[PDB]
Amino acid sequence: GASRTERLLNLLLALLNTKVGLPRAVLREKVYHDSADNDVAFGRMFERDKVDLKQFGFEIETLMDPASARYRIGKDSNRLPDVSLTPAESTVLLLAAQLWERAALGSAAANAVDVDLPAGVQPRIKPAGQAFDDVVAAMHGKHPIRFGYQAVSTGREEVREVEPWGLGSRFGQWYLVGLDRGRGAKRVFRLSRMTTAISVLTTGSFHPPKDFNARAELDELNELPVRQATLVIDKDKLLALRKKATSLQDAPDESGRDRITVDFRDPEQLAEELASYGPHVKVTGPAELSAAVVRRLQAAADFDDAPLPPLEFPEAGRAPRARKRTSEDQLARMLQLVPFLVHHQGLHIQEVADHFGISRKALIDDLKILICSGLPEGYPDDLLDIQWENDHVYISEHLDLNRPVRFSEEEAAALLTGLAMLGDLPALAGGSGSALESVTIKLTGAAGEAARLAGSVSGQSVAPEQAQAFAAITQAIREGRQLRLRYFSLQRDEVTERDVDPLRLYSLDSTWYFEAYCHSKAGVRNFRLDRVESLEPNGRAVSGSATAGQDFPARLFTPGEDDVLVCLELTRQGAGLADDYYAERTAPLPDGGLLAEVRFGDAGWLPMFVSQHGGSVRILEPESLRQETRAWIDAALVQYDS
Ligand SMILES: [K+]
Repeated sequence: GASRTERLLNLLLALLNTKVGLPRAVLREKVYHDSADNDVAFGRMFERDKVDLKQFGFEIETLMDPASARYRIGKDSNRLPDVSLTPAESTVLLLAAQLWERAALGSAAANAVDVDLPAGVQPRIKPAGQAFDDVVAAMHGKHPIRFGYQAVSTGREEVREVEPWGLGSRFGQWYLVGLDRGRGAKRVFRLSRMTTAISVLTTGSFHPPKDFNARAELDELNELPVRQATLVIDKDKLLALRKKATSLQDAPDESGRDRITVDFRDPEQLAEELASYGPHVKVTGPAELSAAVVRRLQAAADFDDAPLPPLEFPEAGRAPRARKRTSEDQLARMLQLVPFLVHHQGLHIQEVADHFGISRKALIDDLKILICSGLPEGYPDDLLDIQWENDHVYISEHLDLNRPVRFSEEEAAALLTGLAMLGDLPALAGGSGSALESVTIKLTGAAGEAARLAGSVSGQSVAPEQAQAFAAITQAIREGRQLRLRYFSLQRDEVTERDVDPLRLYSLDSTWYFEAYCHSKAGVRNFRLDRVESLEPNGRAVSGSATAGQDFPARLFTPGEDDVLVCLELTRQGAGLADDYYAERTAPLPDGGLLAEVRFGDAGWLPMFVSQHGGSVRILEPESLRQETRAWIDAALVQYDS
């Protein structure tokens, strides 16, 4: 079972590595050491693995001139960058990319000693959670809606009166389709082109037409023209952006800056990304792109100019709680949504929520995390077609046209890390054949030998300075012992001291971590091995408080030791950000906005966050961080006032 998955992975890497080809005798020793039976039983299990690898899209070439044969995959290369993914595989891969991104952020903040996202992380461009909630709520309650819409001819801003039939994703971008009562015909609206939040007309009713096909309506959509942007950027900055550059040269007058061109289709999408970069970029052209960036920066300046609301939070007993930090149960359930989403009849929300024993709204939030969170960097934009009608979500299968995707070594390795965490989730009663398994094998071929470290949550070697702590944690877990932990602060000038119940030791991105129930925080935390100052048994048995309580976050989602606590004001349009960042507390504000207290992983990410969201966010406290963000925005704005 597990030995077959691992055996396939090892076989695939051995054949990929050899440029000359390996004979059967060498493969037996390298991969099939486990098989205690001789050539007879191994020979057929080898033949079965060859057949099985071919079904994952790997053709084993035989070079010979019996037992005289040599085998290899990929001919002279040791990677296969091109894979064909089914919709199920692509959706799993989407969750994996989200896990990688959280791992990458933790490592960048933790290993910092002037903000800059790490390699393989780009700003997250996603449809607004609130607008999504409002369309979904409108359809559920059979209410028509109204919203500001910037016209197809980029003409006047215009309020549209719509009966919503469906939401849909094509080319990574989300659309609303519905009956436009002003035109008396159906119309498609790009969410990015809405000027307002959606007002749900809860006094009204409508029925959608029985003969309405959301997939056929959205399939008729034609991709936007690929336009060219001209950008001046600071040297040695904005790595994800430079990955997209079609040309590069020194900037005409500004020292230490480059002039690049990048291709984009939707200018609202590019402007949100570029606003997140603040003063590190200036749009020189085109003007529609430039005006969108300034608007976001300016709307962010103006919100910080607005007077401060009172910092009054309710007792949080009479309020609806924000999204909780994602747990292993939720991750496992989201994997189990995939077969519904790709089945020919799709995912019927009420019926599937009942089946999992959760509310309708809880199930919708699972889906928003999974498929409405945008595409991380290194995840391709032309992989998933999504339709979301009233109570009905389905990822359309384009028959016998698996979309080929190319991954670099780095992108495949990053994704394998997210897949290996998904692969380490608790085993259920019911393995083989799943989409998780198949996309893991395919991405392994795209990473080559780098898959061996990246595709594992346990094999990484241990630096000598960490070996002592690695052995003490290992033994404490095995013997059920509590540990007294002295943990370095980020700067390593101080230590916190605390009793912990060690639970799991695991590696990610060449880093060792241990999950432990911390008796000082009274919750599960995930610590970096290379930040342990010392660990000693304290003579007590593990308390077992981890299994007590309610659920706890999965390992990439626990609050970090280095988090900085920030109080935000959100507009109604941006109210969904309080869920994205698992707000500790919220307070509703008169016009549908809210106060939100959130933990950010690093104070350096905050100005990018605020400028990215272009007026839907402001920092209230602490004052130091608020002004430091206003300076980022002001420095960004002063590039254009000339
Ligand atoms: K090869």
